[PDB]
Amino acid sequence: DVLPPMLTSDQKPDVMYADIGGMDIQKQEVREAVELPLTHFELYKQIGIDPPRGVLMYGPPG
Amino acid sequence: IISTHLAKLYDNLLEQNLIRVIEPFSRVQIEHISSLIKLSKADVERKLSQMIL
Amino acid sequence: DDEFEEFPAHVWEDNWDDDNVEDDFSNQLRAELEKH
Amino acid sequence: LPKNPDLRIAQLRFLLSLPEHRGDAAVRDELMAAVRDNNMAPYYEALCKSLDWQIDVDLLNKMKKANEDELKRLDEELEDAEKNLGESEIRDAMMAKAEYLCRIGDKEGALTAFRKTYDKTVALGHRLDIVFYLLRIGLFYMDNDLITRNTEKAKSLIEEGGDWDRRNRLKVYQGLYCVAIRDFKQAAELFLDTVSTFTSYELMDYKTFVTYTVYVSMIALERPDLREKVIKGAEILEVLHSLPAVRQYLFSLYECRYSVFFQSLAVVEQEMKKDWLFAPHYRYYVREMRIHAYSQLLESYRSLTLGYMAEAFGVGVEFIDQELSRFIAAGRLHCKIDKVNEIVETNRPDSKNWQYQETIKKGDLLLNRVQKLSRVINM
Amino acid sequence: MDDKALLVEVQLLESKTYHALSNLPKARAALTSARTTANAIYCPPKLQATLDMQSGIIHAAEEKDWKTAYSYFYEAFEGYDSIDSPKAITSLKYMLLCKIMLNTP
Amino acid sequence: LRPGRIDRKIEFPPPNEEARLDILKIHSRKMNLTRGINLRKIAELMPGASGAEVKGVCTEAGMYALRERRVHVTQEDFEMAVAKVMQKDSEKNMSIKKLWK
Repeated sequence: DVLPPMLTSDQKPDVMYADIGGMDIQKQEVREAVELPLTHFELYKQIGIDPPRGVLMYGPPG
Repeated sequence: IISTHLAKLYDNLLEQNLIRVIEPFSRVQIEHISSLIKLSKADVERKLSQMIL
Repeated sequence: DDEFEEFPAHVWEDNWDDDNVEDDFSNQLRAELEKH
Repeated sequence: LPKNPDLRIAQLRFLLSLPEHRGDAAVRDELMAAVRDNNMAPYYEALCKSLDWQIDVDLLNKMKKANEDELKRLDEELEDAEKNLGESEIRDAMMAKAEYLCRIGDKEGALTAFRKTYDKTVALGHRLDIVFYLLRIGLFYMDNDLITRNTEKAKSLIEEGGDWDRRNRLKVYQGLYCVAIRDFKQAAELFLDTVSTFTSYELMDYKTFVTYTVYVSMIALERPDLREKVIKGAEILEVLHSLPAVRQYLFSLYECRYSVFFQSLAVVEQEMKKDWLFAPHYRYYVREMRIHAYSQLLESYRSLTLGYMAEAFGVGVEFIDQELSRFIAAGRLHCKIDKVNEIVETNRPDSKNWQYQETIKKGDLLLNRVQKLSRVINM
Repeated sequence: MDDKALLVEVQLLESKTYHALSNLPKARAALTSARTTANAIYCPPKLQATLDMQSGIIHAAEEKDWKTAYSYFYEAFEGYDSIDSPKAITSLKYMLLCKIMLNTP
Repeated sequence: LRPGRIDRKIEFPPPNEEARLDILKIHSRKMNLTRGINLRKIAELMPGASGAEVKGVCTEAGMYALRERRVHVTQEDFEMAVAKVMQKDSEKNMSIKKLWK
């Protein structure tokens, strides 16, 4: 037999895009970097690009 | 701008009204839906056709 | 296998409609509006 | 890219050829104006012979002399390059020779010169330029064989390492050829994939291109795709502001305003008959758009009173009866008329029933093929 | 050349014309260019409020993010109220329109 | 680093001129470039930029193209990509900067 075998990403989050206000630019950039490569990768093939895996956010303390 | 947005709002409100009104209904006389939503038979007929298409 | 010798011998995928009409839909509609 | 030649020349010639516009004073004046301006001596001779025109020697002689002199200087320069310069200029001289041959319209000379230049050349860009000139000559003279041949040629060259500007230009060329050969599905696909990137202003104006995209899209696209890609389309809706008669035609069908749809369909018919690339397609376009309209109306009904449907379509009862009979007979529509009490029932097939019929048909085809295979190989 | 304020003016005029022609993606591109050029120079109250109003119109039309549309419309309204400008009633109308289309009348 | 265990020590200098052009071509082949994109000009506009910067420049031009429902990258798009990638943050503390004459 091969038993199909965790630590993080099982306490399903709650906050939502309706909850976050403003920062449309930040949402756009984080989304294009994080989600679309996972939902519409055809858009990226068409341009012929490597999706930007890895982004960094600046900002004051909060 | 406001004209276009309000026309779309009218369309969506009419769609919601028709759906709720006709939910408790199998076969229905169109005059009845006209009576319930307070519009003209012709307009409700055209909107229903658009919904089905 | 054997050629049956005993028997002597556009690029548009057309499918009929090559009828004879009073134009397709111009004079017909003109007369239609005229009589309505 | 240059205009070798103005396909408006072909438009003018075909518009004159059409019997309704043979006696078009304007059309004739503009055609001869272009002919004199660009000095197409063989083409003018062909026009005269074909259309039975009274030749004007006083200017035809000067036109022949100018053509002869220009060709002589061209080929003299070509010989000078051959005897003095390398390929990098011999090729250019030959290119100029072929360009003048096409601009004067000597079909055989132009084809020979371009073939020789292609044989000589090695650079991909200029190979594609020559192939494009050949495609456009083929389009000019509606020589399906030549157009298709250079079409696979150009696909091969671009696949062998090409660039996106020439990809778009080839796409527009393929679209015009598809409109010629009545393959409106591919025509719509290509046109809508290269409407945001119209760069080929030599073939037609951008207004004309957007009109053609709208027409082919309406005849070849389903309602979902039409909404997504032609009514919600940035450019295809931007130009429709300048084009008022086509915006109405498209939006009539989409909004399900049908009387305006037939008005605009008559408009489009009389436009496309005069057109030169759609001329042997107007009967089919009109008929198929009529079928699209009727099917659209009946897609949301089960028993549509003939009088109401006539009122919606802005016609009578007799006209609707005649044309529905014709289309049901042809098998395009799904509707059966009842003339005693004038009512048009709709016998659309359910999902299961349609799937059954498709299974029967496709399985019949596969059964025929396998039956042939088995009967052949078993014995 | 000079007069980057006039650069922003011309860019917003082009965006308004684009949206009028109904090419929303290209109108948005023009707006983003105008805003990037405005975040390098001094924006008088009039130009800042005009940029905000055009941003509100574009977001209202295209993205369906009527909350941000209302935000920009209100910035435009406040700017026009401060300037005592004729076209503040239009901004307030758009504000109310956003509050309606959000289904929060 | 003794020349008994690591015999040779190759260096990878930040791509110089027209080496930046080579990298631009390599990472722009699978792309949609218009007739009138001057990868050379992009190279000059990018001084002293590592190959990572070249990749990022191509990628950001592509993402800019992705933004406006467009499948074409243009010269100005490459310029904006260069600006967005080669962000040279500089300390604004004029005093700390003038400490040294």
